[PDB]
Amino acid sequence: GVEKVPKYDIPTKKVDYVFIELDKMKPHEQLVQKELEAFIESVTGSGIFWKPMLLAKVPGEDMYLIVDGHHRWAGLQKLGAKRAPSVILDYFSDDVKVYTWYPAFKGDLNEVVERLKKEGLEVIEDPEAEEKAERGEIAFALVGEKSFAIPGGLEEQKKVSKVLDEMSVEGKIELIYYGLKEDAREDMAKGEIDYVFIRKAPTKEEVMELVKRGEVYSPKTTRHVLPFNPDKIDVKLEELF
Ligand SMILES: Nc1ncnc2c1ncn2[C@@H]1O[C@H](COP(=O)(O)O)[C@@H](O)[C@H]1O
Repeated sequence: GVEKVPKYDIPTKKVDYVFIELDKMKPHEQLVQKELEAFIESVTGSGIFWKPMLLAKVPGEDMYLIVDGHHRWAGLQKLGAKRAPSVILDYFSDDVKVYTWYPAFKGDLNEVVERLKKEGLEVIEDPEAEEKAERGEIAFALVGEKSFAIPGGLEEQKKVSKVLDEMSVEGKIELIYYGLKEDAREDMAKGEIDYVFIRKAPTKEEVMELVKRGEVYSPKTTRHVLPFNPDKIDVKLEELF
């Protein structure tokens, strides 16, 4: 899937990194196999690791939440590496926000209404669907020409994501992940998109809770807006083993 986000000015800041052991880092999303493979291919190609992990200390545990860096972490593990350069964030600062992504596609709601129904889901026509989704009462609202409620919670969200990640890689839909619901609705009006999937965004406390339960969200659940991007770093891959 293709990210499609606004032009946020987020400043680069020169924040030093520290090496943290990979087995002390906890993911909060399922991995995308394509992203993992691409990182492995890139890092082995140059032998430079230039983009630190962004981490948050798990309260009460000798562990860190991966805020940004799931595929770097997993890819380094698969290569046999032991650590990664990391920037530790003040995650519960008001300066850090968490939003979600809005999976939107161009296509027909037929190979998708039925192919979600094959994974085991319901799709009830409901004018209040988006309203219910945003209060966190259903798994997804599905909005385009009509409005549909997809009942459930996390297990159901993972099924909706699953279908789409497969069909994207398969190439029967064009899957864009919108940073903003309203941008999807613009591109929808223009005809470039047909439907959008709307769930309530997780809170920071929920992300931390999920991690402490040893659980993960589906891909593209969190969209963290951070007060800075760390400047690039000069770490050799050989330093990570
Ligand atoms: N040589 C490299 N060192 C560090 N990060 C990289 C390298 N090549 C690609 N990346 C990043 O690896 C990330 C893999 O996804 P994630 O770790 O989930 O953000 C992407 O954000 C890429 O920008």
